[PDB]
Amino acid sequence: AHAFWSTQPVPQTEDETEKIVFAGPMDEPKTVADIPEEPYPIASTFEWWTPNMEAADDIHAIYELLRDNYVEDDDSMFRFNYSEEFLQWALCPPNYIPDWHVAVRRKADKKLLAFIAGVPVTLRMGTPKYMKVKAQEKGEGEEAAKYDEPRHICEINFLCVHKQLREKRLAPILIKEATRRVNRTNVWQAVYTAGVLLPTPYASGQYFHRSLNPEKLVEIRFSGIPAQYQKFQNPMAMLKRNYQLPSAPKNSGLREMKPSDVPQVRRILMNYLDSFDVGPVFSDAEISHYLLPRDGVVFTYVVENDKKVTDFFSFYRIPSTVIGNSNYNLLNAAYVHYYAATSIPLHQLILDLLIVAHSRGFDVCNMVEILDNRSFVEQLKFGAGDGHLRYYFYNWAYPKIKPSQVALVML
Ligand SMILES: CCCCCCCCCCCCCC(=O)SCCNC(=O)CCNC(=O)[C@H](O)C(C)(C)COP(=O)(O)OP(=O)(O)OC[C@H]1O[C@@H](n2cnc3c(N)ncnc32)[C@H](O)[C@@H]1OP(=O)(O)O
Ligand SMILES: Cc1nn(C)c(C)c1NS(=O)(=O)c1c(Cl)cc(-c2ccc(N3CCNCC3)nc2)cc1Cl
Repeated sequence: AHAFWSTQPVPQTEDETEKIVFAGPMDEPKTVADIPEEPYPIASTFEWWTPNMEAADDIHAIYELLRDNYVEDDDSMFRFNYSEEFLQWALCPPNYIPDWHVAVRRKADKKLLAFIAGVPVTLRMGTPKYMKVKAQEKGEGEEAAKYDEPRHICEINFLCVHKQLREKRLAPILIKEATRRVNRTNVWQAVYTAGVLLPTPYASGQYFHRSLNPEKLVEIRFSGIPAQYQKFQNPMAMLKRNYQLPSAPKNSGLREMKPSDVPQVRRILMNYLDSFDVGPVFSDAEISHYLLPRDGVVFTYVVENDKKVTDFFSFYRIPSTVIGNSNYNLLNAAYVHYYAATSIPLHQLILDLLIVAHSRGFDVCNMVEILDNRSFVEQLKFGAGDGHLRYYFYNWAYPKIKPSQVALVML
């Protein structure tokens, strides 16, 4: 039994989810007028805070909370170390609602103890294609197509309770209050990902890794030398040789994205994403924001030939604190962001991703098996990890789909 999630407009079981045929809301339809205007009650030693995201010092406080209390691997070897410039980038996209950033502070000292954030996103989340088929088959098309239009919803992320406050039922309260602030602005759906199993995922994809610096990865125990490498004189030599990469990209035509590129990238990106059942729709401003290069944060390259952007790829940076080594403070990880290829094979576009990432000193390239990410796994030498990233909707009945039907990257 889930004493909190049992009370919420989400499907409660797998056998419920594997049964839903059409997209649509779970809940009673409500109105902003229905929604309490007062923040949810919390204990008197605490207060609600709305951090200002254009203030270095609020940003810093959130940074400090996540640096010390955000996601850890299960072995307590690594913890995410999202930088401050990263957090402002992710929390302040175009038309962000400050009010959707929810913080709990100790009244006395104003020590930050909990956080959750929401950001707007325009998401295509109607009935998946295979299920539109079975609908036509059955004369049920109009019902299946009812919620096809892109919805302006909320993207939830960065939920985090201080280590000292764990298992005190605080996280439900943060979620109820975030829900409140979002329902207040006439939004009734949310989307979120988590490494854990909650009721109830609509897709689930394995994690994948590609060693850029195998010596460090073994030293910090991110990676092991596989038994098959012992049959060699010099295990680390063979490993290193095995993952080596060219020093410069292979595609002539390749450079960083510039502002003048935005409409072409938007265009090639949307054509690509539109073939997925679940995926975002981006304005010019959203493409500028989520893809223009920003130092230490997001790195984006286009293939231009004949003054035409035929292809682009993007990645972003999240260091993890190495918790249990002493020699290395940090794992320097590149995450495959969005991309599109029209003129060249995808494995060929992404090789140049590895090449750049490695040349800029990243230790590893990470990804989930969404988009067409599966298409380059073997030839670029990615390995599956032990994670599962799960994708969820709040207040939205949706069929179980394959992770390769998802085109939403969550930071
Ligand atoms: C319309 C808009 C709607 C807006 C809202 C949309 C929904 C958003 C939903 C959230 C999307 C966030 C996506 C991300 O950011 S995922 C990243 C999550 N963050 C971390 O893992 C950081 C390290 N961990 C922690 O800070 C805490 O352990 C957290 C905060 C995760 C739980 O704190 P704590 O350990 O002190 O526990 P509790 O006693 O306070 O609370 C216990 C209840 O919490 C349920 N629980 C445990 N983990 C998660 C989890 N990751 N998502 C949702 N629920 C979770 C759990 O099943 C139990 O419920 P029930 O089993 O009793 O029913
Ligand atoms: C190096 C390292 N550092 N950390 C902190 C870990 C867990 C690893 N090892 S890992 O590489 O193998 C790995 C990686 Cl990168 C990531 C995730 C993961 C979990 C949750 C999540 N959501 C993303 C959206 N917001 C909510 C959280 N995304 C990703 C799990 C694994 Cl297990």
